[PDB]
Amino acid sequence: RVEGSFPVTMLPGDGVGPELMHAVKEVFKAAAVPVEFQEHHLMASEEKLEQVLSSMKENKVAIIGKIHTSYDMRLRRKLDLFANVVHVKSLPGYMTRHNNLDLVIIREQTEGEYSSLEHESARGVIECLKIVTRAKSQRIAKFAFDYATKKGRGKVTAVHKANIMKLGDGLFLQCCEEVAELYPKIKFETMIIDNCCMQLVQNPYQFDVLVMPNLYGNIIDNLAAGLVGGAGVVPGESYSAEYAVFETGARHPFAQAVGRNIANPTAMLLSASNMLRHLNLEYHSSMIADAVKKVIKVGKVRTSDMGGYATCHDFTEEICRRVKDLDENLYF
Amino acid sequence: GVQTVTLIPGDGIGPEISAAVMKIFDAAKAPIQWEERNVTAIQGPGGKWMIPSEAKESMDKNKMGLKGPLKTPIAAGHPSMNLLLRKTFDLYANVRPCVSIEGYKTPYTDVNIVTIRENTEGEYSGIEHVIVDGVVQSIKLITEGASKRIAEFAFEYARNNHRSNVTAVHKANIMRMSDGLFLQKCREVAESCKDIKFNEMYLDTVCLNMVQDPSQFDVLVMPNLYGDILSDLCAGLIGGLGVTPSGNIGANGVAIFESVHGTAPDIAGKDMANPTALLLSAVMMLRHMGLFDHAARIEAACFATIKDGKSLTKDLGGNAKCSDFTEEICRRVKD
Amino acid sequence: GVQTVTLIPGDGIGPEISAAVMKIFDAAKAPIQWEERNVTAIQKWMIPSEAKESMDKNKMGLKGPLKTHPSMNLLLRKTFDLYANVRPCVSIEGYKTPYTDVNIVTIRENTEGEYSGIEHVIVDGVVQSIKLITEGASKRIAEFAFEYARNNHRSNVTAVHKANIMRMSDGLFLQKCREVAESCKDIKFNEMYLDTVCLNMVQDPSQFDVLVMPNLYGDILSDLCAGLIGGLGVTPSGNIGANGVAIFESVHGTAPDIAGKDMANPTALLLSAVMMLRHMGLFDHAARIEAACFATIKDGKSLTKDLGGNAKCSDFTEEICRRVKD
Amino acid sequence: TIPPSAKYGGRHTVTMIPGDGIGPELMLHVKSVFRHACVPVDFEEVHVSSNADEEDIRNAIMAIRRNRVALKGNIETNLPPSHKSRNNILRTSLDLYANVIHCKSLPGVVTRHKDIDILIVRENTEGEYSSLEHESVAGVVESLKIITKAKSLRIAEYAFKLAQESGRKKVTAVHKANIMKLGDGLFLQCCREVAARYPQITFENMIVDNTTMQLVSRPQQFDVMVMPNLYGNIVNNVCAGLVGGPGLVAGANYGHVYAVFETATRNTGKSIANKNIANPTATLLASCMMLDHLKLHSYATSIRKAVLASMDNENMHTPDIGGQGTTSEAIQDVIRHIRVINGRA
Repeated sequence: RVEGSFPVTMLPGDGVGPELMHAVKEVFKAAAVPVEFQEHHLMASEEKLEQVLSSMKENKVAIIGKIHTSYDMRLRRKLDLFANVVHVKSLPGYMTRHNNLDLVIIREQTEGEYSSLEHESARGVIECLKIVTRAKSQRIAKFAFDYATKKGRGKVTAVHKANIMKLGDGLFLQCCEEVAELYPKIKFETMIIDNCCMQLVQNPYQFDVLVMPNLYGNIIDNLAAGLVGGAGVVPGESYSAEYAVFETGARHPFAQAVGRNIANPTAMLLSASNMLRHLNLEYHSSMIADAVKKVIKVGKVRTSDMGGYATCHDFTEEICRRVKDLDENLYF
Repeated sequence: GVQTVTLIPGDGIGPEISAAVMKIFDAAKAPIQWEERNVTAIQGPGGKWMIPSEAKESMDKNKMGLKGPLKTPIAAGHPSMNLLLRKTFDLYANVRPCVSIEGYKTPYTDVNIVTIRENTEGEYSGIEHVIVDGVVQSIKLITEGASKRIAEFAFEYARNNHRSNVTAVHKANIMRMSDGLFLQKCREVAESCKDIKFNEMYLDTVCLNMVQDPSQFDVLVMPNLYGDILSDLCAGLIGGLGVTPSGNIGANGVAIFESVHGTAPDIAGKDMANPTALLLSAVMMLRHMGLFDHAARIEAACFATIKDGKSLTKDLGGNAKCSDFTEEICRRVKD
Repeated sequence: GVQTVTLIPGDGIGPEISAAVMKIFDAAKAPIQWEERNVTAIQKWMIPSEAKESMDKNKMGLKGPLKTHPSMNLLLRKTFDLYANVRPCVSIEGYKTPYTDVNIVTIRENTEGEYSGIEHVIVDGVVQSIKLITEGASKRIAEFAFEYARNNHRSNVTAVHKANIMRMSDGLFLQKCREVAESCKDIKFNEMYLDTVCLNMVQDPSQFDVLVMPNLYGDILSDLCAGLIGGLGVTPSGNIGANGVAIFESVHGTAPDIAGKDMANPTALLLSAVMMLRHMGLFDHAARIEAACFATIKDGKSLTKDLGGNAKCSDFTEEICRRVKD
Repeated sequence: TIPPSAKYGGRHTVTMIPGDGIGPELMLHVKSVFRHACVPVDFEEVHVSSNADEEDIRNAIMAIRRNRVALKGNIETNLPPSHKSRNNILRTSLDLYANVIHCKSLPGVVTRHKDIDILIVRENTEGEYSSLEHESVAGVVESLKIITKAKSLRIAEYAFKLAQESGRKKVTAVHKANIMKLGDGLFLQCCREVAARYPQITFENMIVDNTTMQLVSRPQQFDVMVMPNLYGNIVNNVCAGLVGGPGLVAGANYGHVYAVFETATRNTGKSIANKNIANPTATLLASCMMLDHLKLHSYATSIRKAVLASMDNENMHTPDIGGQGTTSEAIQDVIRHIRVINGRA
């Protein structure tokens, strides 16, 4: 039914990335998916950055491994990746302090921290200059509510610090409340970021969708990804107007992860499966998942960080086995 | 030394809880004279508001002032009283500790970390404005002066309070200049006291790991750009914002030890308001007036009033009253 | 013995008028040897150390035009801390401009304001300029202007400001100007709005003595005076600084139109240097090199392109040189 | 949309802020010449002088919304906080974006230069009025000013439209784009972006440092001038000086629907208040512009022709232009030169 294969640009990245990419490749071959990766890596002559863009204009999806290293930043600018989505959802076999959590964190990522011209006035005096606007608050408020309906979510919570930021965070929640009208099927609520962090640890089950501006987003992604199982189980994706890049969810997992074959690949394989559902290859997205979610419940194979001692190379290779005709999926 | 310590009433729930502490402080009869006051924003002559000037004295004579709640200053767009007290006495540090209450069952069971937040500037020097329709701009600043100063304090709090190592928390990727400076002033104070191990972690890195395994930290020093996020996040780990204490240390030795409740008058006056904070907020304040022996008693009675399992408050999985709690401690400080 | 003084002829008519001053300066019989240099940009962008060396020992200086990555002049303020910009506008005795009896000195902050600025685009179509003004730089340029006033036998010192608009910045520059003036009660000190100064200046510039001003509006007030005497050709200069250095200069541009062509006027660089004697202490050769030039023009014998006539870089120059020996 | 101007029955109502200093007296006089000239205009006097509260200036601003035109004396400021300036709050919050200033030299008033006649369109809503100042650390005062593309267009749009409507030929953009390259450069291009749309009007530019020098030596070389709201007010004040003083030059803040007419200087003359030596020509000429704005040209011409006549009398020159007559005499002259019969000319 699929003549040829959809081209997906892949930047493997620096460090445990390629090793994680290789895991995506092997689980893809095994899986009989019609997708072709092409990779351009990533400081001397950054011709690659336009070499990458060209590819990106041609394919308009990607898989990244987080260039450990303005490199990453200038790429996202050129692509105008304005929305970031992290899916914090507990795997069933992998027990944590917060189980059966299903949350999704949409954070703005064009403005806020990611602008903020900084300069010096006096020796010993540094100054930060963050910008919040309505253009980009409206944009991410629209995304959230569109997503919240496309995925069947019932609640959007806008996270803010309008206590201290009188105007700027004030401005944001106006656009959220403006946009929230269009979707009356969707419960809207706001919450303070200090309060929300504490609520996220106590009763995290109270949220559906969280949409927040940039400062507070980089923090809640990791805070949430902890509840669910850690930095190697949580996937994410970022959205341009026309683009889409898929990747790992937790941003700064470890100061150094050095040592081959120990990193867990559940993040990329689940990111990657989510990637397929974007390419509307819905059945392979639903089987790469079902395999990964069912090697976890079987508990035999687990990675150092998840419990057991099994390596990357053997945690991968047990997934293929489970995709490779050993899956049921006969429920219609 | 029979010391006097000013005591702001606390609006809303403040009365029930402030006098609850007093009455529990009667039980071990600590040498504390409660020179009552209040700090309801008053408007000063030169234009900018000023505090009640008997408090500005009572606490410039006495040095430890124990606070309570603060009526939300939503009356008009005017200075917030909390902001006045911090600026007046120049309390440049806010120290909130987090210990796992052994009675209270919560998923995180082995938590003993302290979050020192620098309380001079950063977020608290907030200047947002407008540049065109729907284009707000914020201006925050971090100064080398008060960076080192909280880097200094923070090691001192480890030594003084017998704390193995120290973690500076930051975002030296996103904002290299503002935090690199704040790191730098910590790195210099690291060499000063090499009996205390010093690491650096990202704000993100911390959050991810403290929610999985919070045991690994114990003191965290962090500028004010982030605010109470990291500290309020931990509060959840030990469970509740009403069992966690806070205290603003200040220059010239002045210091206000406070709770971090709100002003919800709902059960306020229903003789059912949990005062477990301002009590532990003052157990700190005794420990800051050398009263180690007068406080370790107040505390273990409160920890084993909760570990008890009947004489609780309704805010902590029970049904009873602040009156039953205060007295169960009162009988157990006498052993 | 002699006096050794760095020197940097520049672009355009620069090396031409420069050595055309060496000619008339020595034609006065004047004790100064010119340990010449040439500044250009090398990279951290710094200028040549052949000059920078010499003048740390040579101390004073002299200058001429330039052009323009970080421009030439900017590296001289920054690296020698040339923190004040003295500029006397006294009107020539022969050259007929309607404002006859101008006599004004316009000291100016050379360290802050625009020269600390940072243009940076906020959103598309929205530029934003950050400037800063500090306490210390004000008290320092404030102090300077009374020292100058005391030394050179000045009577008034008016802070110029615009605390209508910049209430906070100019209101602090005013604070520190007063502090200084309450330690020097020999000098009459008043403050005037920048609006009003241009209103009065063009109306009767004779009431103006020494003018001290921050650098926020900078150059415009000083050039306006120059308009009064006759142009940038006859306007002197000077950039007193921290180390003890003090680079004198001429304010006109590259002058590419008649680069060689022997067509230029040096009265700038000359009177830029007659100021250098007075800084250096040679008052006696000063009044000679000076009064020789005001008479050179008063007579009306010759007048270059700026003043109108036909004389060249050489025709005027030697025409003064012989007058100086008299 | 907005309610109509307060003109019913051939008479307009305009707001009058008498303001501080000599503002009260000169304003009275305007009425006296107005009533005598039989002008369809009545003055809804609004007070704007109490300090530290916006009860005062919120009121005048509403007034001007009501009637769409006003005439002001000059509010003085010297609350004393960093704050904002009452006069500029009008200008900013009525979007009076186009300060204009006409600088013909007077024939009666002889000064150093003759034959001047400049127009000085100037941005009236950002730049300086945009400043945000804060004391981050003691001794360190930083100031943020904004120059945008929108507002830089319309003043350039206005400067040419006016220059064509007036049948003038040159237009000079004054800037200091050299020193501040990004922001003044933005402005300058927007002038270029319009000087194309009007090719018959000569276009030009000049550095402001140079402008002030060319002004005080050979200023007859300027037609129209358009400049950002910057450079303090050197350009508006050097010409006020040239043509004879602040008592003569009279400016006008136009907006899209609103307008406020005033002296070109921001002076209050508290030195000579209630002394009958305050020169009335500036203020009188102001109100003449206000009449042309209400489309009552005939009456504008009449009063103006009379205001220039009085200025030919050396006897009617007040102490600011060297004479010894008084405001009252001066006003007598101008009234002697408006001769109306059955309400005409």
